[PDB]
Amino acid sequence: GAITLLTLIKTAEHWARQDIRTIEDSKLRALLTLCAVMTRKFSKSQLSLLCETHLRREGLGQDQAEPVLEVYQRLHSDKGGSFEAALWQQWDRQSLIMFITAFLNIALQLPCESSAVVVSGLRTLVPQSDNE
Amino acid sequence: GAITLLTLIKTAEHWARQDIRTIEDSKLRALLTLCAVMTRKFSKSQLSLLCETHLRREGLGQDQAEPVLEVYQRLHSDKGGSFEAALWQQWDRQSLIMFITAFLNIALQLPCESSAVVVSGLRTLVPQSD
Repeated sequence: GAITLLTLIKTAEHWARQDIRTIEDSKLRALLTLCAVMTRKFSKSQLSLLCETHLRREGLGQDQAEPVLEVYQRLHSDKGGSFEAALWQQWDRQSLIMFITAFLNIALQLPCESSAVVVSGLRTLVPQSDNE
Repeated sequence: GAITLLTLIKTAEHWARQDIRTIEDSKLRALLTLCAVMTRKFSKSQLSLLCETHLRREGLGQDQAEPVLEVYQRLHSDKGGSFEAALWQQWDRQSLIMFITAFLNIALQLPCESSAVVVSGLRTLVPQSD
């Protein structure tokens, strides 16, 4: 079946709940692609909030702000898989695993568009949910 | 609360099924924003397929390929709402309504990424469905 937007979301939600510490290299490489693709489903103006949420979840200090943010920025602007393939080659397994698990567990809760889009009418379109 | 990726999907799915022909201007303007935002959830390499699927659903001939593709390309590359606002100003209500309804009814069925991503391992991650 087609890899639709919804299929991506369902894939991210499944893997956010897995312990991927010993997953085979082929699957970990594919999860890096999933994180790259999903980062590009955020508008560029949300990347700073992605980074700050990532830092807070992982208990990182402001020391790690610039590095984490550059990773999200360079995934967002990547072309031809260039930066993605460099991260695979240049990061150790543990860092990649921790970054992937953090991202997948925050990516589905954070707003994916910024305020200029959200506050100018789009919220009047959002349909009713449970409980609610 | 947050306008997450899933919330965007649920909003598109809801409005794809509505008859929007007499919706108030404020909602039609917001649906145009939704279409622009959602176009940017496709990779640039999928825009040609979005255009061709649009043409087939609407019964348009190959004449309208270039204009439909330019619309998708210029929404995809838009900054600061510039092209989006020009579409609102320069298109008649009927054309906008038809384009919005066509897009929302094809966007949730088409692949959002191209082959270089899909065929090199991502498919092995997709979880089981009903």
